[PDB]
Amino acid sequence: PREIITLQLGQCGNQIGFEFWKQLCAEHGISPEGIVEEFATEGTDRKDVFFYQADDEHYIPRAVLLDLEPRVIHSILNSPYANLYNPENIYLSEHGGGAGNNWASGFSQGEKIHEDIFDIIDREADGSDSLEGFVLCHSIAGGTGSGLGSYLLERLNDRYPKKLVQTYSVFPNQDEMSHVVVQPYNSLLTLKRLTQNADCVVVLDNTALNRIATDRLHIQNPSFSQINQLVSTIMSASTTTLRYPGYMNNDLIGLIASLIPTPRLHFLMTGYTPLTTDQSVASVRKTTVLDVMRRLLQPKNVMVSTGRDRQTNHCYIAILNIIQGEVDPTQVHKSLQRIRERKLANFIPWGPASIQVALSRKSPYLPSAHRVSGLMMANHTNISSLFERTCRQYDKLRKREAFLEQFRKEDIFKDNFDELDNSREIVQQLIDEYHA
Amino acid sequence: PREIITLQLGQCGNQIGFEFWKQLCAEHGISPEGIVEEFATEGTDRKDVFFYQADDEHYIPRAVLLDLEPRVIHSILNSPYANLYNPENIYLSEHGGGAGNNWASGFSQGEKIHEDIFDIIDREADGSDSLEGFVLCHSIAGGTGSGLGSYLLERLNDRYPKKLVQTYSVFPNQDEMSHVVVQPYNSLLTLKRLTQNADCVVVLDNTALNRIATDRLHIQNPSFSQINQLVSTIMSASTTTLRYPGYMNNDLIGLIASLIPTPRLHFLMTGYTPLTTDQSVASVRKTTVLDVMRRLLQPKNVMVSTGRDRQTNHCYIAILNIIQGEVDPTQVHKSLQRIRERKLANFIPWGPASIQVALSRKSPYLPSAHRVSGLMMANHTNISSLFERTCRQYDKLRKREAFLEQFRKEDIFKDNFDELDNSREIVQQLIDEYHA
Amino acid sequence: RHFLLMEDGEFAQSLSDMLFEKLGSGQTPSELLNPLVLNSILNKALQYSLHGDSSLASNLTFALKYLPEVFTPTAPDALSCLELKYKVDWPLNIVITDTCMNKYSRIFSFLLQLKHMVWTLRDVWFHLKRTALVNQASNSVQYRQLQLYRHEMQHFVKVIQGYIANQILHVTWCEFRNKLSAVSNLEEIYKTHADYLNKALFRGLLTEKAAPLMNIIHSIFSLILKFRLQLISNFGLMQQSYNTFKYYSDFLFEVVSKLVNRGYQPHLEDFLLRINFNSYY
Amino acid sequence: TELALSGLESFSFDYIVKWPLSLIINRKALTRYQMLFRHMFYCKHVERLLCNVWISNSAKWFAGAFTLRQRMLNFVQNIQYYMMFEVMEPTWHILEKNLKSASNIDDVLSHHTSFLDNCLKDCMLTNPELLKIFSKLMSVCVMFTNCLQRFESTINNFDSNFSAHLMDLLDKLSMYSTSDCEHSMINIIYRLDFNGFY
Repeated sequence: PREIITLQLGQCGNQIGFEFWKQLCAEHGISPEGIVEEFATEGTDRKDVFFYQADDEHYIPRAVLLDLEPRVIHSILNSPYANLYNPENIYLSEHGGGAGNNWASGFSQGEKIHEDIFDIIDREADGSDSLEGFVLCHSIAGGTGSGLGSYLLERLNDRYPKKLVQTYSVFPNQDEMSHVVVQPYNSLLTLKRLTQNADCVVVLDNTALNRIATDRLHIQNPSFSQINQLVSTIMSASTTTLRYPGYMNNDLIGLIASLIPTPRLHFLMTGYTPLTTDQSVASVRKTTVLDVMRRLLQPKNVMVSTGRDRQTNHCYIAILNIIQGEVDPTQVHKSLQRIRERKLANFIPWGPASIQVALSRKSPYLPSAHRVSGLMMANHTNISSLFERTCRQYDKLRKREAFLEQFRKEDIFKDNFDELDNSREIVQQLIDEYHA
Repeated sequence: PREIITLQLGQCGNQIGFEFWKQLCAEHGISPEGIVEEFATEGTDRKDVFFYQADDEHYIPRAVLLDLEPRVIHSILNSPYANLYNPENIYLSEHGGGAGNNWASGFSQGEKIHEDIFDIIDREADGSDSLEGFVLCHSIAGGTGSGLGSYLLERLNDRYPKKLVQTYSVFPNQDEMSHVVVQPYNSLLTLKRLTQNADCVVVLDNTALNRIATDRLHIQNPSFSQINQLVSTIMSASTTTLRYPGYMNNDLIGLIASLIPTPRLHFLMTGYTPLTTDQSVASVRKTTVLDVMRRLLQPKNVMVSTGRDRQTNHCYIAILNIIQGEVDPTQVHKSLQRIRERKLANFIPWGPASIQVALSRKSPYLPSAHRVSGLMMANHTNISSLFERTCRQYDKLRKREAFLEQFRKEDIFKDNFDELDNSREIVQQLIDEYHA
Repeated sequence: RHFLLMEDGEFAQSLSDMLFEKLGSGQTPSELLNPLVLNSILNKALQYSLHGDSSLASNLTFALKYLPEVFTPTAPDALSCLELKYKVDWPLNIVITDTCMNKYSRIFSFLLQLKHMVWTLRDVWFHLKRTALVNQASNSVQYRQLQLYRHEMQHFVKVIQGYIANQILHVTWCEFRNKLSAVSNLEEIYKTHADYLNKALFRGLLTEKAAPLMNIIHSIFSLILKFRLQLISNFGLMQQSYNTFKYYSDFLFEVVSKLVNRGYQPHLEDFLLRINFNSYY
Repeated sequence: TELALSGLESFSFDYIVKWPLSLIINRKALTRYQMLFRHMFYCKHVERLLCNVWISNSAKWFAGAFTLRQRMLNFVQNIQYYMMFEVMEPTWHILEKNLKSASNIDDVLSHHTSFLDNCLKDCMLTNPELLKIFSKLMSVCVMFTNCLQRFESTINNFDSNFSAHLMDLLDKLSMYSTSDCEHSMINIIYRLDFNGFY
């Protein structure tokens, strides 16, 4: 009874979760309409947390896929994952709604589809014996995932008050603003809701995805459909200490609690090294334990856009370093001995810090039971560089006199412009103030 | 923890390091990305020190290659060593700027590529344990390699005031003036940086290269195009106390420290004996080590233009005799016993001089692991004969009229020509003053 | 051969970095926790140059001795008070005796002090890196005759050790392995290995543990502290420091001449090279 | 040995075994093994109860509460989780090689109980004074877990019990350093000290 309903919502957010669900069948090694293997209980030692708790003798996904675009739910059946999803909770065969592109359009459409959105996730969290929480797999990009998603962070936060809240935030591309210009308004609107009706975030910059897609994959030009590959991997990578053995704080409310020093200091930088084609053929011949988990303490894999002078003028407070598959686990403390001799990572000395290392035995699948994958879940205090990026683009646009009565056409009829500047400046001083 | 960044710069400077890296794979007898012999770990007991160890099945040079003509580094692309170098980490594949041939082009191009030029040698070090220094593998020939490389002789000894500077300067052919006609200018400007913005130097004369190529390697056709073949051999010879262990002077700053009496004297004459071909028809019966140091205390290998009555009107002050590999190491001290009886050694006519012998192993590689090898890294006071050659070809150019205005087309627009002349006669004279 | 004679000189190189955490003593922590955190980083110092892994570097262990180097307050050192201790264990101790361990601590300790001279002389070479932490290349405010007396210093040390390195390595490695092995019948090795060890220290320097050659290496150390402390930071005090060095070398010359007998220790032959140097000017 | 003792928590099992596996694993050996269970049974209840006070929670008491729970959970996690994690994975490995190797059923029992007294000593030194320091660490999360279910001056009672166990681990640090200086358990508890260092 550690059941999570993931709320894949938004146009880009459904796609990062689509290929997330196609990965879990591949590592439990089952045909997606049954358990057809015995590796289902021996290899993966959990049978529920992203599955419905049995009463039929089957394991159905605990998934909701809500969008206002039917293009995402019609792309279910262009693949054989339309006999894994069932049409009454996980989708609704044809569902319309607004274009919508404006945040304040979808935010009031949350308030009249209030009956179905709070009775669609409770007609599937009515087999659970105590809910772990809701992970809002929703995009910050577009006005569909962002409009409805800033609403649900308020209402699952007043009827489920001890529930774990956690988002997979994915931003809109910031280096194209020749096709969009509403981009600093709709982004910062969600971020205000993230620093007081939410507890944890995961911040994923899109230009810092595409940094890696040209530095590890080597495509001619990154575009939506080549961006679902880096995001979907880090999702199935975060539940490799919740589905596979650990021992202590291997529940989801153990790891995620220890990466939050305090509300408004929870912005987690993510790194994921294995996408390259000549580092994928170095694990067949085994690479050393003394270099595959010190490379998760080397900053060159970050999915947050920052400077390289702020990774040395700022220090880690909570860092998680997940090695997968091969590990050789009797030199994992030898690897931890050597952090002090190279000094690649710097650590707080004003107060306690934690370098959490974990290893887990995964189920059979050649990309992960023979291949070393390293997932980083940092908490580094140069996240204020993103908050400068969104405030410096917000104030520049309101002086060109745009979105001051052209964003107020739906549900906004009050002043709230300096309310968004002041809360961002609160966050940027209270992080920096928490560590000397 | 003695990681050195080679800064290969210029038209020739890229070629002498192109054949330096190529010399290491062939002397360790392995693939430049594989292992196909066990001599790699057994011969070389510190496989990474100018490389880094495998994690992708490929060797990683610690090299940068910038120049003002993009042609020389595309002549590194053409050659099949693109699985020993990286054309996005180890070189900028097409880097332009000047025509060029002016010294003043590249000296002003390091100061508008000032931000990028120290984030490519300090991004080239990023897993390093600790830095030894920098070797500026740059060219004096042309104004391109000389132009930007002379700016880095200053900024690397005060942004890193505790790291090593030492240059492989290679002059353009002094039997031409039709290759580069700005040659007396670009030489002397760098020679001002060689006496007070340096530490130790290696000056290599080009006409003494072709003196040896037809007398020890006996090719009929003396040309300017044997410039890189004799140089790449002495480059790989100089660092057999860092890529294979030493005992005393077990660092490179060990050898180089004891060959510097005062600033302005540290210009080391390099000699390397194994070029003889009549020592190789007598390698079955093992050639002797008793007459191979009568080539380091008598001319037979100088790549420095020096006179024949300047090996007696000047003496050795410091002389280092590096024996390498198989050598029969139990009679090399017997060989140094019979030097004093003949008097082949030359000592200053006042106080201490010192004939240092040291030894070091090497990997399987028959011309210096089956034959006696003699490297001289001398320090002779006879180095003013060249400084008179460069001064006498410099003032000769001013009675021809050239580069009193054709040098001031970019950057230089103030007079400082008799300022480079005055400091040079101060150099040539204090050396003669320093001895009786 | 690799960890006492330092033919894996990468270890003695890593020692130079540990010795860059010293610069004399005391000023370093004193705890019973001081060997506990220091025996680890020395075993790791072979990996610190990125060579091998611990399983041939667990034959070597270190026992840190405590001695007063504040000269009544205890503060321990890694010059002559850091000692390699070779293991006694069931596979090799046919060669291992407790007498032969006494001389393993002596060779490892004899190398380490002369190496701290050589290292700290190169701390001076980083000081004077030019543009412009050098200040001055000659007179006035002196560098000309300063550096003249500096270079005849680094002559003498680099060429003394050079002669000492060649009697240390060559005959000992031919004497040992080949002979012992070839003579086959192997029994009671520790009476032969100790005779080997007794010839090996004869080759080192020996000095009969009493003789003024031992007084000149003590005394030239006492000026070497004055050389690093003045150059790190007085010009009359510079030139006095090497006038005492010139006293100590001219004292050495008269000692070589009363050691000259007809053949008497392999250092003697190599010393008469330098004697004939002295004759040449 | 006295650490692990009957309180409100004294949880074990009694493993059902029969001949000829009953002399592979002595019940007297199971009493020797269930106290090493018990040492890890307390520190996961410590560690889980600092999660359960974190999820049950600016204003006056609220802002101070995030700093005492953040500092208290890293105290529990750097001594307990890390020392156990460098324990459990090598101990599985040194037991599979004593498992296979045995020509008798009293050989694998002797090779298990000469394993078992090493595991007690390096994880817990014999003296009642490590008890005293575990409970004070535990009493500050005990003042916490009721105060998140009760609804200032509550913080300074928490801070006085925070300073009580801080003085005592420093006294515990001196008890680490007056041990053998020869046996690898001092090398184990040093690595405890470096985890609390960063």
